[PDB]
Amino acid sequence: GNSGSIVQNFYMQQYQNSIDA
Amino acid sequence: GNSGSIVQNFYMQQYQNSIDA
Amino acid sequence: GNSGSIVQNFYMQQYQNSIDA
Amino acid sequence: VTNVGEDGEPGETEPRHALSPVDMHVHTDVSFLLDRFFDVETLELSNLTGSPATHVLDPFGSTAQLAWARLLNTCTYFFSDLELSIQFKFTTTPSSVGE
Amino acid sequence: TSDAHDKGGCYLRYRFPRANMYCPRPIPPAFTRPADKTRHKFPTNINKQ
Amino acid sequence: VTNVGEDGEPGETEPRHALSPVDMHVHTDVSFLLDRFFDVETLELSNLTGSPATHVLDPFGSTAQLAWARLLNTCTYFFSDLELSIQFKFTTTPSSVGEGFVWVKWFPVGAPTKTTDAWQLEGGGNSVRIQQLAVAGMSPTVVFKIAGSRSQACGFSVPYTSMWRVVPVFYNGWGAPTKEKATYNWLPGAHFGSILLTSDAHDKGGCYLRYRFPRANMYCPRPIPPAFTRPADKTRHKFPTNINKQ
Amino acid sequence: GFVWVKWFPVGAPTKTTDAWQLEGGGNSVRIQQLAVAGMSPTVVFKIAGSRSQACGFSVPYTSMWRVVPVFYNGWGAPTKEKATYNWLPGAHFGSILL
Amino acid sequence: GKPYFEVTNTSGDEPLFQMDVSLSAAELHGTYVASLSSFFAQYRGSLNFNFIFTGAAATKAKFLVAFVPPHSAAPKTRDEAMACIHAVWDVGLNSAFSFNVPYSSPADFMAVYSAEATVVNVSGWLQVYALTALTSTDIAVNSKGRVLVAVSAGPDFSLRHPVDLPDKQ
Amino acid sequence: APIRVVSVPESDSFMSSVPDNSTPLYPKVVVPPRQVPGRFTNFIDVAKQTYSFCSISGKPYFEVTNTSGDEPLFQMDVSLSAAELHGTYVASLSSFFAQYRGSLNFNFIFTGAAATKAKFLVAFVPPHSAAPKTRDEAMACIHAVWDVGLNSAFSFNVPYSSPADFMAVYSAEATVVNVSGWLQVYALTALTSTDIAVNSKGRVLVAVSAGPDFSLRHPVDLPDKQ
Amino acid sequence: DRIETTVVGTIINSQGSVTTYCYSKPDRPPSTVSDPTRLGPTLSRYTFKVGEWPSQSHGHAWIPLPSDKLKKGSFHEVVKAHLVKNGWDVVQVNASFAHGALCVAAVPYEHTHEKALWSELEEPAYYQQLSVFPHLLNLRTNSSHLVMPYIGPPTTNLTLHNWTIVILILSLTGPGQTVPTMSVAPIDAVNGPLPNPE
Amino acid sequence: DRIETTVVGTIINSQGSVTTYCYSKPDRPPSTVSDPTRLGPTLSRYTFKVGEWPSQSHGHAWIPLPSDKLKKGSFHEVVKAHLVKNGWDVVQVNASFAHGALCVAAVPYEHTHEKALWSELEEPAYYQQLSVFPHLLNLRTNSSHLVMPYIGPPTTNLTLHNWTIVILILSLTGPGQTVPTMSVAPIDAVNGPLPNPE
Repeated sequence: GNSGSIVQNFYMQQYQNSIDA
Repeated sequence: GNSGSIVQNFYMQQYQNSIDA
Repeated sequence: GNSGSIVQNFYMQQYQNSIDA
Repeated sequence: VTNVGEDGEPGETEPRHALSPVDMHVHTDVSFLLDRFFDVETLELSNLTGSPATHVLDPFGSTAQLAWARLLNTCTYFFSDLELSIQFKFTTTPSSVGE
Repeated sequence: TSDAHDKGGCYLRYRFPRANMYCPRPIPPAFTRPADKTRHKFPTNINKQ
Repeated sequence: VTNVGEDGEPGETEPRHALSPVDMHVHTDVSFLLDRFFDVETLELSNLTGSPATHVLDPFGSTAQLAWARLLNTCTYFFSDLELSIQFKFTTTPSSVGEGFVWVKWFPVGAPTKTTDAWQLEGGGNSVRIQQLAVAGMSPTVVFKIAGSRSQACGFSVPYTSMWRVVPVFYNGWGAPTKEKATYNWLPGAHFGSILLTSDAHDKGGCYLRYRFPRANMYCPRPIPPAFTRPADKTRHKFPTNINKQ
Repeated sequence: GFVWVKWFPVGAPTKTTDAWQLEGGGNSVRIQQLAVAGMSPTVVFKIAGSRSQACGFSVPYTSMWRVVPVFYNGWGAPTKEKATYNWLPGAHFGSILL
Repeated sequence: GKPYFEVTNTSGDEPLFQMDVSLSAAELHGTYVASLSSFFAQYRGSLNFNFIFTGAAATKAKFLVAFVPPHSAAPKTRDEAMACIHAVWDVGLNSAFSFNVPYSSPADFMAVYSAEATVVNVSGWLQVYALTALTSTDIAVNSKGRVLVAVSAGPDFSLRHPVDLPDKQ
Repeated sequence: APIRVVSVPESDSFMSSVPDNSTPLYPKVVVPPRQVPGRFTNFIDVAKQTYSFCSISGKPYFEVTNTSGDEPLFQMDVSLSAAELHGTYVASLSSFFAQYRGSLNFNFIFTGAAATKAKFLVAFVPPHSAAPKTRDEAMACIHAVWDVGLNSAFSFNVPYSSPADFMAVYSAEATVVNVSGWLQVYALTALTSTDIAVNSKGRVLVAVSAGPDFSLRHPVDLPDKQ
Repeated sequence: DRIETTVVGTIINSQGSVTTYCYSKPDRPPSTVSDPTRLGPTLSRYTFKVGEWPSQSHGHAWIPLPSDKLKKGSFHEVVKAHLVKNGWDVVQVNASFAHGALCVAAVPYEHTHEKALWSELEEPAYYQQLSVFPHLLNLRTNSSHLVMPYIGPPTTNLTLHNWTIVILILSLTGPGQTVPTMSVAPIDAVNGPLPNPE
Repeated sequence: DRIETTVVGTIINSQGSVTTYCYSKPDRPPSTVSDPTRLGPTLSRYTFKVGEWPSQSHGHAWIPLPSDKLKKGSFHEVVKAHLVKNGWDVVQVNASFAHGALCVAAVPYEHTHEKALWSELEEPAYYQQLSVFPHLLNLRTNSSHLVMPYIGPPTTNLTLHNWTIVILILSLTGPGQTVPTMSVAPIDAVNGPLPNPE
């Protein structure tokens, strides 16, 4: 979704968002 | 065209511009 | 000449400067 | 050279020591010459209240020949994206809007 | 819309990236005609003095 | 060594324990010494209204010997790009321009001129005009405010405009078929361009132009102008330095 | 408040009277001759609203000496004078004109 | 005010067409090639012109063109002009002609804007002459012949440097 | 998402020697070739491969009469702002800087009648005494003797000898680093001519070539004009 | 032996010479002239007595190759009728035993008070540096050879843009007679013709 | 098609031409000149309106290439300052449908009453034989190409010894208008220079 910049993962996806299982 | 900086693709070309086919 | 920083080529040399032949 | 004109198509002559290129035409490149923020139009903002006059970005009108106007009307059809940059020249004492 | 509206204007601007043009057309003179046989003289960078 | 002089070409002697180099000459390198924003010139901006005096970036004049002047006139022909940095020293009470937009517009060798009004910003009444050729377009404009701006300055690149394969400093001949007193050392556009400064200011401040001459190439040496009177014979000239005595 | 911090390397001349002047509507404010920009690195920073009325930069070792002697036992000039004892011509890093 | 000159059987000496070869000289005012130019500041090209003779099919005119590099003050007779670079052409079976006004000057680019006499403004003149006064089946039916002056951009021609438009003058 | 940064206090300041350019507002400007010969990259270069007349008295040369002998002929305090070395290329170049580290060379172009001979002596006096004033005093130092007649000029290399790796391109009150000494030339044999009548004096040009180990370091703005 | 015979076109023999090429060797038609004559060996072959050296305080020189002195006879006629790409080849002086030196140099030249293009103007003394522009004559060793290549900001109108030679008196003394020369000459010589002068 | 474009130096296109080499092809420096210029392509590139053809009884011709008409502008200037080895290349006439023929010939030429070297002298009728000297123009077929080689008793002073072209009216009739030409030009062009004219 609307996040097409190569800086979005400055904060790795754990801190960024959530996680399912 | 007048965009010769290596930061232009911070936003990948989908968000940047359009697309044809 | 006095440009010893590794950011000088943010603008590629076409936009930066001129060109000879 | 003997030209059998009338059928459209131009006609050249080519001298001796023809001249070498340089510049490469480049500065005449359509997409290139048009990829630069021009100062076109200029309006008046809205008060938050009441009903607005929805402004429309139609830059295919020309008239004041600021070399961007003619250039757009050198072609028939045009397809390009857009990018804008509103600025806002204060009209009175630039210290009357604290926000 | 802004609490302003007065006390200022704007200066819109356009950056036309990916400009594709089709079907040429004639290019409009933009300058009157001069006096026959001669040059038109606009004060330039160059010029004389 | 016995010198058979007169035929130009110098003549050396070479002692014993010749001395090792260090520094590598380097600090005398033409392109290098000239790649730094100098403070050259200084002007007065334009009111948005009326007709302008198109300023021209011709840094081949010299006179006030600020070691950049002499250096440019050490060569015959010069070819380099340019880069500028306008600043703007307020001249009175630095709180009288609550905005000051400044339409620094650069022009390339040959660009037309005649700039009367044609723009106008409409808003609630009043409406403030902008110079016709000042607006944005073909030749790079920069809009910077003169209020709260922690550096009322700008700055950019300006690749070599002029038609000449190289820029001749001192010309011996003339510039136009009108062998006139003026066109002697003139030559049509031995320069880098122009600049038009317009802002609601014009007064209450100046500027300090600047030049960064990257890719400076120099040709045909010339003699280097003394810059200091002659002293009293036999002796030294004494300028108060870092060193000195006390 | 523009401040013309100009650094100078060991040996640079001095004598700085007026020579610059910024013309604008009247008044015109002078700048120090050697103060302007050029050879030896100038820095122009404002003293208003500046959330740190400060600057800062590099200054590689100027002085002629292979190394800087702190305490010198001898003298600095052939004028064996009370002063030039622990002086030695330019045992330093340069100057600055503000 | 028209795109063509005439050819009568009473000409001879006089010049037929003349103009100061610079992209804002009268004739080259309305042309595509010249009107394009003004978005810029510089050109480096030799131009071509094509002479489309339109007189009766019972008319012959024969003729002469000439390029006068900058120096004198406009030669005013072929006898003066023929001593320069010129071409002669005979309508009758051709049905038009082409002449390439080259590029010769010390500067690598010239001015797309004309101004007071400079070494870089003016590239010279372009001239055409009556090397043989026109002829017709009857001087009665066919008075004059005409000729179109079309301007094709040369093969080495290019514009460099975009520039905003000044005032309208 | 958004990167985290911190401005240095300095930040929005000038910097008249920032190793890095500015924003390229005009681009793609291809530039035409240059065919001019006699081009240069380095300034030392030109002063090494080129002499320049030192200004003695107001002229670039001293005399030689058949009434000299003892007296000094030419003298000057070897420092790049000493009188003679004032008008020279090599010395005038210098003032864009602050330091030099080189031994210099001088060439003595004798211009007297072709029926004239002068024979002669040069001498370098390192700093110490207060200017020897007779060759008998000066010859006890480093010197060279030369006989015009068939030579048609001469060359002497005033070396570099001092405890400091670089000296001052600017002269000032006596320092261990200003003065490198004197340069002296003497009448080791008073001039001679076919007739004292026709040929009175002989002359000699004093040309200054940058030495082979000489270099200028440190650019510096120009002070006041004095 | 100091045999200095130099030929172009006019065989200048002259002992006196002791062959200085200024900057480079002369060269290939203009880069910027899509325009069609390699002047021949005759024509591009002259010799002007310069002046008569005399109490002339170091600084005096004999000033612009070659206008004003161009009007003097076969090459001249040609450059009359646009532009010319040509270097030069060129000094001689008549003296003796009891005699002044000259720094004769080829300048690439400011000055000539808008009365530019041959005469007797002085120079501002600092001769101290005229030895930097490729170039002496010494009466105690000889009597003469500056050979230069083409220069200008790729070709040019020689009726408006001049290689200009000078001759400064570094140090004259001896017998009371005069001490009177220079053999100028184009090399590798012009684009498109011009209207008859009628 | 009758495309007749002829170039030397000046591109003469002219339909009208129907390429007569007179005697031979032009040639190798003089046999008798142990003397040192091959005039260039510019210079040796002219076009003189000859006269205006009018009741002109067969016999009238337009007389000597090229003196008197030499003074007309770059080549001219050169032959001024001894001898020249050069052939020529050269006629055109403006007519219609309702119109006289000319025997235009290159003569190797007596006559020109010691007022020799361009004008309107008649000839003695017996045009019956002028067709023997390499050479017509016929208004019922065209409007123009005599190309000749060098001749003289091995080279010569072109200010004293002239290839001289003529144009005789074998048979004019039609509409009352005039009927006005010729594009002259040296080829393979001169020995040693001469004193300045001062």
